Amino acid sequence: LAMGWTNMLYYTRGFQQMGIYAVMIEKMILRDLCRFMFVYLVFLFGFSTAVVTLIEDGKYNSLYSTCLELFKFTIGMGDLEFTENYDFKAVFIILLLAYVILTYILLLNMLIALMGETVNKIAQESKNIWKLQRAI
Amino acid sequence: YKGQTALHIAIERRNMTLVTLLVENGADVQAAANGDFFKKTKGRPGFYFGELPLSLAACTNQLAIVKFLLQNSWQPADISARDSVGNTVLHALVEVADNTVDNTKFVTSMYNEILILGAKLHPTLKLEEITNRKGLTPLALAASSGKIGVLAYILQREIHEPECRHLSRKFTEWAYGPVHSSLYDLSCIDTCEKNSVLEVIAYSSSETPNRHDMLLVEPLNRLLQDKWDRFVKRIFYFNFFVYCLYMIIFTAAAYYRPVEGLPPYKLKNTVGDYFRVTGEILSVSGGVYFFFRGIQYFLQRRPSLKSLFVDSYSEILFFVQSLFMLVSVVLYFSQRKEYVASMVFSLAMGWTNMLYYTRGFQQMGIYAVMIEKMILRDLCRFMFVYLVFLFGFSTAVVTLIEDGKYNSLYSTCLELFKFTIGMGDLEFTENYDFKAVFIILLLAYVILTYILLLNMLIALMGETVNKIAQESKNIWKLQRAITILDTEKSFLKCMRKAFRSGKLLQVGFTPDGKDDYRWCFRVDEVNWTTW
Amino acid sequence: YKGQTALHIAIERRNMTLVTLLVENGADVQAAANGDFFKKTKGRPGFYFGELPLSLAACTNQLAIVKFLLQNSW
Repeated sequence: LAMGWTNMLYYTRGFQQMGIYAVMIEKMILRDLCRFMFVYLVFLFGFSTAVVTLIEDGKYNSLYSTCLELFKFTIGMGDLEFTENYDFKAVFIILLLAYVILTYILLLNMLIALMGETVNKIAQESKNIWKLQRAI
Repeated sequence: YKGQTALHIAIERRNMTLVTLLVENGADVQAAANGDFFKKTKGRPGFYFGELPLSLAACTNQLAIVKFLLQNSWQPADISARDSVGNTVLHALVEVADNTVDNTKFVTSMYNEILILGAKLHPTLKLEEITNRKGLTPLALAASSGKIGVLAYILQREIHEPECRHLSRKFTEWAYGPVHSSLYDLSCIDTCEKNSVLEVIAYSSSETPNRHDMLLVEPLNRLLQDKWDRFVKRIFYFNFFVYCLYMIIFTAAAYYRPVEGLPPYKLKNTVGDYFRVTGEILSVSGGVYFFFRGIQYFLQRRPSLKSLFVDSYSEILFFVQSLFMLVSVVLYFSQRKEYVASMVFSLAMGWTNMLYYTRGFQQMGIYAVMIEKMILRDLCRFMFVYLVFLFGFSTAVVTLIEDGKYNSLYSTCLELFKFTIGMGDLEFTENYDFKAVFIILLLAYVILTYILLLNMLIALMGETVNKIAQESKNIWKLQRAITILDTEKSFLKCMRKAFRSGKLLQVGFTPDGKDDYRWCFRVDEVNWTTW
Repeated sequence: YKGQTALHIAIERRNMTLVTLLVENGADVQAAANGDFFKKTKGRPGFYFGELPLSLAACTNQLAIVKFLLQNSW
């Protein structure tokens, strides 16, 4: 059901503006989202493993839970205090702050800038791709 | 000034009559002006030219005067002369160039003319292997000094001159119509065992004006790509896989660390415990390996203690990971719990060091270079300003708060920081008086940091992206070149195998009856225009 | 290479005299150079032109030579 609903974009061809917009979306998902996802996933897995290792025992003593909790930061929902079951609170807070600075502050903003450049660069190519799609 | 002799002044004055009038009656022509005004240094800015009358005439672009050499009523003007630093005329020419347009143009033209005349007068002499006190050939000096224009000139030299064309460096083999194949000499570029253009450029200090743009010259780029595709691609992929496997084992070992207290911990006779301990051993061994590798790099390269913390971030990061691992082991055997903290620090650093291998894939390598530049410039500036703002307003707020949980600098600073990540509260406490002041302070802080500075950070990064495309690509190319050079010097699987290029007899005959082989390198080219 | 005939070389050399000297006395003009150097593929980069003397002259942009077609002693 979800795949079918999201496949409604296919028909956006046949309307020049929305067709070009859909082509923009393709190109973005192909290049920028891919690169950012690779780097960000490496970062997230690394820091998540470190954090779970630090945690002594409790609800968040599993890789899945800690990974989800670290990911919650990316969507503006981080906690910075989601657990206390550990020692050496300084290390925990240092790790969380480093992860925040590296991913949220830097990489997301970089994603916005790279997309902006991409938009600035692929106007004519997007229009031509839309024309080819309509021809097909 | 110490050698402003009559002929010196005449040449500096650029007159064709006084020079000749001195030439007659045998004016001395081997005087060296070692005056402090004639040396190289910023103090009392003078004009270094080579210290010899021939060199001076050359630096002044006096071709007309030149060709006075090897005449009568005259004294020797050996092209193989040497000053107090051993520089020849060619060395002076490379020194004077400043990578401008006209300067390049003239300097290359002269350099040529002197080459041809020297070949004519003494065909049995070999200029370009002459070396100075530093032992650097003029090509080597240019490579190590930042003069891109001359590098491009020499490396693409052509002299279609019937009797002494052998000095040329670029050759054309066959033209079966519109497509023809050319040869580029490799001698003293990839393998010299004393000084090679590639090794010099790669390991050149950070102060070189054009270290990045040097590799864009034709021959160098083709050679690096060729070596890559030949063997470095596979060697690098193998190294990447090994590092990934080591990281996986380290993570697995750390994850299952026992929780009993006061290490070291007794080894129960079990399969799982056995796997944990062997994984530990593997991880510690990898840490030792990286530590020794970093030590070897530090001793072999011998950084000048300034570029040490300014270049080679990757070496520093790997060495720091090794240090954390080793300290973790030391504590683990010292009966302390902090080995866990050291272990997690090392684990996170190692995982985030996986970006290093993103070189070897053009797109991701350029992306990593973008990330570097951003962290270096934009993140730094924003962090400084934002930290000043945050500390100021945090101190003000904590002062305002009367007493309670948030009556400490750390807690209030954390609470104010929570705003930056879209988690602010605006009501996290009420223990105070004068709520208007509190809300005013919080609103001012929000407006100044969240609304303004973050958005400004996005805009500045956008500008940076728009500005550093080509530089990022060039930096990635340099990184890959350094990787190729290390790998080749590593003897990991080479052992002088994995050869470099093909050999040919290109001249047919040198000026002497003997022939020669010049270790050439082929690159086919096709052109329609210019039949 | 398999068909580097005299006229082939002359055309590749782009001279108006050798071509005519071969044209007289009826030089053959339907030779196909199926040499591996004259085929299409990356290995041993050569120059594919069509494999025929007319095609070769065309790929070389020799209009002057062209229009030699449909003449005598030919």
